[PDB]
Amino acid sequence: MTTIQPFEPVDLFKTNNVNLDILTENFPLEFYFEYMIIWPDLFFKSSEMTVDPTFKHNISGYMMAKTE
Amino acid sequence: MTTIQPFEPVDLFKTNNVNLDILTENFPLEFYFEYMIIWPDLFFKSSEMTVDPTFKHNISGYMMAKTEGKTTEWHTHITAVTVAPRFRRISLASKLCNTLETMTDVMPHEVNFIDLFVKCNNQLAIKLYEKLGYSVYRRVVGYYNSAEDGYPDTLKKVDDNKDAFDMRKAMARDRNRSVRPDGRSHKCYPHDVRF
Amino acid sequence: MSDKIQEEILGLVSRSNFKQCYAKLGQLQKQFPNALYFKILETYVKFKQSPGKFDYNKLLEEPYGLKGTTITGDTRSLEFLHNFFVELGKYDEALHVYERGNFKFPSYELSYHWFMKALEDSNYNQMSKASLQLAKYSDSGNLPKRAYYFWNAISILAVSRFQENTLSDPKKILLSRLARQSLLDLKPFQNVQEIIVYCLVLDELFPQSREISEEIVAITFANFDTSVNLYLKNFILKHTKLLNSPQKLFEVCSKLIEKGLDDYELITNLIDAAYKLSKSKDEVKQWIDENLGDSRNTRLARLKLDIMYTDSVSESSLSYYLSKYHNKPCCSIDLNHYSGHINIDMLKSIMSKYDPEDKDLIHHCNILELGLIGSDSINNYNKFKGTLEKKSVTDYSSCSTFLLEIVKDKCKKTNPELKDVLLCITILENYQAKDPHNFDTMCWLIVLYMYLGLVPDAYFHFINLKIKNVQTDSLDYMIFSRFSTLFPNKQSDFYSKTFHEHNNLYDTSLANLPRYIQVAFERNSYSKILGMLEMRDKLMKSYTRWTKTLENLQFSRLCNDKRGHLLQKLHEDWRSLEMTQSVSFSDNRDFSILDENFAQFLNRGKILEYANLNEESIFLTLIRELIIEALPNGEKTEQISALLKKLPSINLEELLNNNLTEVESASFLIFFEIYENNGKNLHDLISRLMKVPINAKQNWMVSHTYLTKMATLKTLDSLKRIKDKEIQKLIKNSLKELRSCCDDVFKGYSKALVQAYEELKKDECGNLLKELDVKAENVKNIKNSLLGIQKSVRNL
Amino acid sequence: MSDKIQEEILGLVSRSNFKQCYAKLGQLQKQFPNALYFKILETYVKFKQSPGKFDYNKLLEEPYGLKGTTITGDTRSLEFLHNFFVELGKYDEALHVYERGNFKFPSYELSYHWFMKALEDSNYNQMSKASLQLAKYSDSGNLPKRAYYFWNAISILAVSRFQENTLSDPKKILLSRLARQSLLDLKPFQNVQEIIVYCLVLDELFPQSREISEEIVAITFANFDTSVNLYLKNFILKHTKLLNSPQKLFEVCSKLIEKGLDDYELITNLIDAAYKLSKSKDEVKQWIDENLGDSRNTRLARLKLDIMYTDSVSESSLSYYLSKYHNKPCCSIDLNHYSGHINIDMLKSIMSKYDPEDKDLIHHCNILELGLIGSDSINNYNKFKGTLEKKSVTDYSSCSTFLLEIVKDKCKKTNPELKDVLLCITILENYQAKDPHNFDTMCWLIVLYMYLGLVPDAYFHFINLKIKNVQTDSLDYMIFSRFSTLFPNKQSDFYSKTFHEHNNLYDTSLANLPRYIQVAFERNSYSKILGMLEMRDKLMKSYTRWTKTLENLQFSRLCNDKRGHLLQKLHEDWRSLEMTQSVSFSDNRDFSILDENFAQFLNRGKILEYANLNEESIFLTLIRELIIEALPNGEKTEQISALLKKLPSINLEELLNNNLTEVESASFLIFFEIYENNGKNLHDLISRLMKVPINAKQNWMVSHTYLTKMATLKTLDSLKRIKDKEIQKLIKNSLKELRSCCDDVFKGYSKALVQAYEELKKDECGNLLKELDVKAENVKNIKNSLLGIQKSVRNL
Repeated sequence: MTTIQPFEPVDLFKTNNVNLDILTENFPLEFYFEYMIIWPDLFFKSSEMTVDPTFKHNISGYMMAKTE
Repeated sequence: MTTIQPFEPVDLFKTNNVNLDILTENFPLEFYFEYMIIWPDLFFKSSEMTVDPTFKHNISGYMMAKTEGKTTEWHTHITAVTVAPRFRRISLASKLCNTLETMTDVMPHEVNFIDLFVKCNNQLAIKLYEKLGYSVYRRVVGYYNSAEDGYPDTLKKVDDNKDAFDMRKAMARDRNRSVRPDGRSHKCYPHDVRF
Repeated sequence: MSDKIQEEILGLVSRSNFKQCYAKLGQLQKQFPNALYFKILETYVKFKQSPGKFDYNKLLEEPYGLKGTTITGDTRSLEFLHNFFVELGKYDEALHVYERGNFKFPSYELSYHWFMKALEDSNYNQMSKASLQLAKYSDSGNLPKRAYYFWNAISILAVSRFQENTLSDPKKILLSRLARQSLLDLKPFQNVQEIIVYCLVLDELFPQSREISEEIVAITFANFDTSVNLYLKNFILKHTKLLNSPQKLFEVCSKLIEKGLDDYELITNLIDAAYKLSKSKDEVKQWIDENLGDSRNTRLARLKLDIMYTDSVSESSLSYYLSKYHNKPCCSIDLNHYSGHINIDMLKSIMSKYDPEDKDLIHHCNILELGLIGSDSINNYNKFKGTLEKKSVTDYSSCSTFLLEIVKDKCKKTNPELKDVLLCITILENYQAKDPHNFDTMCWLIVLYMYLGLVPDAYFHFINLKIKNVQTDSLDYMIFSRFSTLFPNKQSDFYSKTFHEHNNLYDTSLANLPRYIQVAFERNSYSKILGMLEMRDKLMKSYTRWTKTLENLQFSRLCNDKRGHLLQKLHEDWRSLEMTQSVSFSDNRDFSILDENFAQFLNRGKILEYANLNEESIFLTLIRELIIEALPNGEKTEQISALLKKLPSINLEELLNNNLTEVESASFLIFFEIYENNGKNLHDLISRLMKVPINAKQNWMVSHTYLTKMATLKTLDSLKRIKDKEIQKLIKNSLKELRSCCDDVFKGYSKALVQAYEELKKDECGNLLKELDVKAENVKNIKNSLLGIQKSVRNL
Repeated sequence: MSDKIQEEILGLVSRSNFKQCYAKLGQLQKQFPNALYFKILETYVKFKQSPGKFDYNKLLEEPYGLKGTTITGDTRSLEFLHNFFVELGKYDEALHVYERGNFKFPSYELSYHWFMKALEDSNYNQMSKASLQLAKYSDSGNLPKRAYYFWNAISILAVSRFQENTLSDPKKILLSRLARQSLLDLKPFQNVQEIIVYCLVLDELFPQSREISEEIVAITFANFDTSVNLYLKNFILKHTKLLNSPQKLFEVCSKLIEKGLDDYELITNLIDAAYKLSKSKDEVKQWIDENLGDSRNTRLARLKLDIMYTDSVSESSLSYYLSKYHNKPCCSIDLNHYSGHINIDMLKSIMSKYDPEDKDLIHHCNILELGLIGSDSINNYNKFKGTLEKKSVTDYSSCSTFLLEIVKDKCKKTNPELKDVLLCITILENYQAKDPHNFDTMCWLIVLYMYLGLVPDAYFHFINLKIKNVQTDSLDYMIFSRFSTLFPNKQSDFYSKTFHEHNNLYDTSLANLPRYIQVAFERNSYSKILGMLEMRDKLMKSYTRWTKTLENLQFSRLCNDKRGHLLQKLHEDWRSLEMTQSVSFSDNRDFSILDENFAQFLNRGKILEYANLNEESIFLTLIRELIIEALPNGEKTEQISALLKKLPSINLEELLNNNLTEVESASFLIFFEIYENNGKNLHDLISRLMKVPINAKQNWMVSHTYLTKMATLKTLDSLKRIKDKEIQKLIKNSLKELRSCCDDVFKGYSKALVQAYEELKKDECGNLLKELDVKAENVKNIKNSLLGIQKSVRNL
């Protein structure tokens, strides 16, 4: 059951089930913060309402985009 | 006489007597740092107290490993083994491998087995690894393929110059669950080695 | 958005299109009146336009200096001020702004940014203050407060090892007390990494304290109940010896030995302990054998026992060791350590009792290296050369031991004859042709060619060594020393591919270290950090790192290549060294790869004069390079003025001849005379440079003197400040002969080798060559490489 | 220069300085006779001196209002006229001066200042006009002319989304056509942001057109050759469905999945398209498995395939999903969505077939949340409580759901007994000690302590949630609802640190939003602008913002603090709300954090009665604050008369009793009677306020009823217009009576809490605590918290 939510800085602790993927890049903290500062609305996550947040990480994916 | 010492980051300046060997890989500077950072305690060097460090590097070799997997597949992986030319054929290479066994069979690691990948053509390493009680678990087809070789498309064509042996020693805790006598017949793709 | 402007303003500054910049910043300043960041930007644009017109004090010191009252919490404003102050060499002000920024606007982020910035700057003091600020505001951080106290201790640890000169005697005790107490308050320790740092704090900051050694032994011994750690092994052994407790030393070694740790350091300290415990020799010997069995150490343990218990090695312990090791390559090393206690005739008798079938190649090598029989390397090689065809292609032949013995003996001569240098080369090449992976003979072939200046064939050899990564720091000196005057070929793979690739260590890996350094602190890998701290300091100061850059500046000068970019890195590299607050160079060159006494060899063996480089020679070359940049402006710089006062307070001319070649010294003196004296004495100085003889007997000096002459005169001819006619008459006239001679020298050099070949064929050289069962190689191939080298010279 | 002059006049103007103001303005008008600015400043000084003496029509409306003939292009005169008209509530006149200024003195600068002012005032109609003038004078601008037509289109979209009530139907059609035509003339589009704005104009302003849907599908489909954009994904999926073209929907979903987008919305629309194209179930399944592999979404795609092709989920698809997800938290959420198509006995059969070792804590939580077995939460908690000791400290505990089922069941009762609430607290405190970061149990603890009026114990948990920034708008209702009457302690960190820091969102970040929206326009970040406008509107209208402001005014009366700045801010915030042309409040509170069916829980659960605030309750509280401010002058204000006319047309006492507590309603009627009727019935209303019962069974209402009476009576005792000596004696006697009963009220409540405790150790409560292995803590903590509240209340 997927809802689309803003990506918050503290969600970087909750992305290991996405980011342990061999093709997914784990950027420096500074690079995630740059996207959050410049394009706060174009950094968002898919969250699964089927997964209790307390029990495990409910982030199923994310988008990082910019306007230029 | 060989004493076993922690490998210090600066020892990479003192490993030329080890690393000019045509078969020993000088990994990127990034790569050496990774192993110490995540798994500092298993990254150690063999030192000769007989060799004066003021005049010559006393490092006779060093061991690079990682621990991986979960539950039944929790194991230590032997990534690289080298011994300075002056100290070969005197069973130092066995000692480092045995030194892992004492170090990984106990807390905090308590690994179920130790594995390593060796080229199928490396009869010298193969006989060495067999002799300490490691057994071949499977043959990894195309493990060492270059970008030009591409991904192996079929398990039927095998090349002892290009395939690697998945070589395993089961710990007593594993009850030989992770080893098999017939593993030389079992073939897999490089992507099927996952932990 | 902050970033997007910064490149654009700097990119307009870098093109000197200043005029629009103030409009754009003014447009930003109307939009953002409160952003200090843009006010700092205004100063930075200001300074770049006319440094001597903008008052550094009025615009920077009062707002931002060591007493600056204008404090901002904007990380971007602080970062830009820092980089500006560093660019001015105001390294104390550069990090002072962060301390004041963090003092006025304390936050986890700002405390973290300050720690990271101080980390880049090698300011080991500033981490210790920065680390403490994180601990207070760790509640918003991602690591437990406990980590930051260890970070402070490691920062305190870092200062004491590398920056002790920065600490007053009262401060050291205070930091020593602070480090220990902050770690005490975190007990019990959670992991082995924490225990090591506490042990590290105690051992180095409280040396020789009886209580400290007792505490470390107690905590370390208790950890060995469950786990095995080699750092705790090292800590416990040191302090238990300091405790002079034979009982505890035996207990410690026994407990560690029973765990399966075959260690000679454990065995010796076990052996040392038992004697003081009056344990019988046989009791210790059996106990070691029972727990460790037959190993290299345990057989040698019998020898150590014999010396410790009877002051002589007994025949029984030696023979038992020798029974398995007499024909192992480690044998000579093991026994030479005990040479002082071993009767040579007793050893000689045993080595002669072995069967002729067991007296293999390695057995004879041990005989040779032990000095038990006179040198018979010629006959031994001929006896054992037949092993070369049966050994693995990847296996190293011990036959090199015999051939290198010949090679060293000829090379120990203070002044090797041209025939003598070729004689070694001829011997080694046919062996390398049979032993292509033997680096021992290969390096000498490498070394011998460079002395003759025949770089291309040695480079043919270097590529097979597959030198990469850290080996470039320790091994490149054989071929990248003075490259600008040995082989100035920009199109050769030697420079374009090999030299370029070897620089990646210094240009990319060195830059990358802080990000790796950061993670280790966050990953609590503290035990490696202090060794990890060491690498960078050596790497900036690395003899190879500095030499290659300075030689490349001369090479880029000789080739008339653009040097504006090259100097900027040099100034950045110089600034990076200065911020460390300890200006020195680090000799990382591995001379031990060639010979065991090579430290003795360097000062006496002309074979390595081409590689003879010291700190003084490195420092002198830098000053020459820094001068060259100032020459077009013709002003004396405080930077040069400060450095020249750091040179030894002697008359200049002796210092040069002691660290530089005669031609380099004569060139060096010339550059000062325009800089210091506006060039009054160039007429005599140029004449002296020209008089320096270029003779066919100087080997590598043939190329070196020619190209040093070429590089100097071209630089002067390019120097638009020289207006005096008659000096200009000589400069262009001097160049004119230099181009003319370019071929006269090379033929004489080309002529000289051929007679040496004829010398080699005859007399002592040829008769050994018949004895060697090796036949002299073909002169023309050597001639072509020289005539290739000669071809390169004309095209210059 | 101007701003210092304004500050000195206005600086004087805060005091007013009428004589010195006129002397200074008279000098400035002599120096600058043509500067309209100093004449406008003189009119403002006049109005501030004696509002009712200056003819608004003659001095402002006739020269500068909607029919004004006095037009200026001076930006300072326009900004000061705007701010003056806003202060007068003349919002149409405020931006009209810029429109007239720009008509007479057209410039890029004046059009840009007008656009920026219209953005600050939320006047999207005037932003649309200003953007067309920017396009007309763009040759002196920093952006290409095309940008200002996108700014016009976004302004028209903002009017249509947020201010549709301001548009007549013919004007709506005209603006829609103008927006579409102006963007059509700019093809080809230069970037994806321009395509997004064009698609937004088409989708929102031209609903239900087939031609529009064909145009949006054509432009979006071509962009997917080169890029992947999530806005274009949403447009193409929406409009391909509206076109009812299964073929085109299949092509779109396939192309995006082949680009590597695992998206369940793509997969579901692909399945729906494939079914309509008569593709076989196995073809669609195989194509999904080949292009996306094994994911949560592809396993759930098999359930969607079973539903679309067979109306029921098969055992094979369900067993395949459950094989990886039966012990994943999301499992119950995933299957509950399909509950109408899953056979429950089949699901129970599959869930029971797993090995006892694979039936982990999660698996048992999923069984409970799926309703497959009766509630066995006590035995399930006892089976898995040993996992609390093994988890990472930072991981949240699995067993909490079992305890939250028990707490939710007890709290669903329409009137939970004091023992049932203390039982829930005792269970949750003992659990929170073992799972310290579990925010679900921490949120329930905060709400249960707040229901008891134990604000210090609620605050102890609330600080551990680390609520900051935007979360303060959605979560602060849990502890700051009615704070002026629950815990009036100004010296506590609750108010001095937490409440003050939490206001920075409204005082700093909200005030900065117009700037960030301007930079979004300038950077062409067009896709976010309408959402940034909505975010600003929601924060301006926030229930939490307005409630905190009104409660702080009441708290400042209760503490005898200065209120002039808070009242000034209330009037500025109210004018800012009136400028939106849609005076309403926005409920941004996240109630879903406590339960999913929370909306049903608010209507039934007395547990959140303290936080039960609606738009009418905020509006009535605002009217009460404005009444209290007007009381000292004794004049009826047009503002209060306009606000009272916006209330529902019911009896005022019925309206109050439906939206406020009985004591809040009685307090309102008291202030309203003084305002409307000069206090004729004030004796009976004060007597009614005193009759509102303060009983020990009322929980949070004990402090609330006491402090609302105290705040009312203290406000009356300060009111100089109450001249009747009998009424003044009544107020003082009621204050004395209320202070005298404080200790007996809080001692009565303390005795009730103690008794309810002792009941926890007995019967059903004692058995449940024993079954859970939960110790009833010491009542001492409760008693101390209530005594701290009692001391704070008694000191007023």
